[PDB]
Amino acid sequence: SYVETLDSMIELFKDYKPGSITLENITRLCQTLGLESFTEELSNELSRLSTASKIIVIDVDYNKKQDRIQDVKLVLASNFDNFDYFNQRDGEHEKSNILLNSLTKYPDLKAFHNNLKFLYLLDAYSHKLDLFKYFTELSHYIRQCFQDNCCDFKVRTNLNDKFGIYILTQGINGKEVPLAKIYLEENKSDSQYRFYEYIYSQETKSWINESAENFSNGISLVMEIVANAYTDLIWFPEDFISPELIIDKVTCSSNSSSSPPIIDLFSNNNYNSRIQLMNDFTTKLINIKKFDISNDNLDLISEILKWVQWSRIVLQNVFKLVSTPVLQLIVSEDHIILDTISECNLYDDVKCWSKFIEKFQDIVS
Amino acid sequence: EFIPHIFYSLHQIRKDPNNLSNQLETLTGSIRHRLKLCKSLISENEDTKDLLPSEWQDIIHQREQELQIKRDVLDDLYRKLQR
Amino acid sequence: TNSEDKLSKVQLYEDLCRYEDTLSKLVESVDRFKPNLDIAKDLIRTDEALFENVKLLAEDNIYRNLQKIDKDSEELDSKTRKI
Repeated sequence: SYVETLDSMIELFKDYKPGSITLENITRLCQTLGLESFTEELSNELSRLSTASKIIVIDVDYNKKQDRIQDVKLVLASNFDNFDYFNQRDGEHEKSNILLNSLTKYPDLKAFHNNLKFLYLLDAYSHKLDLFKYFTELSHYIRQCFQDNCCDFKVRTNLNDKFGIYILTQGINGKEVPLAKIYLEENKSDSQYRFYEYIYSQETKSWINESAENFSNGISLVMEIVANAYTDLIWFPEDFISPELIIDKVTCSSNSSSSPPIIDLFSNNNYNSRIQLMNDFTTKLINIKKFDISNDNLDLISEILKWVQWSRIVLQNVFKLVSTPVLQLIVSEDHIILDTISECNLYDDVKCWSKFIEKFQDIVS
Repeated sequence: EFIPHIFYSLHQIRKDPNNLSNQLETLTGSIRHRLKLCKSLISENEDTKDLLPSEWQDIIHQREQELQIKRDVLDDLYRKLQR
Repeated sequence: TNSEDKLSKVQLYEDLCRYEDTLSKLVESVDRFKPNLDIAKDLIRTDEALFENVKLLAEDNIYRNLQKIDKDSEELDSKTRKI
């Protein structure tokens, strides 16, 4: 418990004071991650800091006259050279480099440290599973899985100068809104946890493990829900997903009485006087931020995202409209019924959900 | 100068706690040295400690009122003496 | 005697005071080889407050300009006095 507490304190200090962007602080940060580092003088005006590990080599070009980083290059020693370290922006011909941006657009090393920790994770845990190859290809397999399953989700890599596979929905204004981020994290619970390569087969329309011999140990594929943030939190039925797949449960620590705002809305008589609210939930609502979607759990991505989208479009809007100061409104886990007037369920199309909310708003206004 | 040195020593504390106790003790002694000289330098100079908010506005008001009364009396003198 | 009272009136004096107190707590913690996070975070936020007050002191020059215009005031008064 001393080592775990010390590591937690070290993580807290690293996050609380990331340091200023200087060549010395970048070198110290790389050395703190166990990266080999050397400095070369390319010219009287230019110095390169080169940092290396098992697979990754990072060259950082520093302009001595301007006191500024000029360029950053990632090179892999893998047979896979096609690792995307650029931001995916639609319509810019200049692929903006994530590592360079993390050192030029931010006031501190926090953005660079997080991106370097991610590259170091892939480096440490890549062998015959190549995680640089697999993580690149996974973004294509997820995009295909959504096309085959008729899911209206867009897949982008590398959003806002951060490594990750981002899942976007169309918002009310046609603006793309991130729903979730998929990335690899170290499995703190089980160092013997086998992480396999799963490919989405176009032929079977399923995830398949082609090579059960290709695994890495002590890594998990994590799906993080991107909250736009208590009303913007996503709540799940306690039995919606197996508790073994829940990495981060937001425990409302026992000294602030924040029920789900949903459950406080079954307890507090401050309703729209036109609606009698009926709760038909059989399970408790829990706030989940992170899911383990490793191995056979890749099928759950579409189910989790449909719930997140339904919860945002239907549940959160119903709650907002009921909470603003007699028809019966029945709210259950997968269906909502407004007397004999309108209903919608979790398995209906987004167009049915929008029509339900429009009709509900017209009645409640 | 003690400010940048305090910053830097602070950062190699927060970056490398895994250094042996010798480095931690020596570096903490160095920070104690820098803040000791800090408090001394604060101590000998009264002006900095004074530096270390409506009074300025009051001084500005008194300056402008004395300026305008001087202008008025000088205008009166100019008007009277021209005869 | 009123000098120290004036010095204690300005916030940055209290700022250096509790910054010293926070480092005292930190050094006591490292002496017990039991580094407490709250002390370090208090130290860093107090240092930040010090540094913002360091900027806030700089925009000093207004008092100096008031001082020169005050000298102008009394020299004009002395000139008109001998007149």
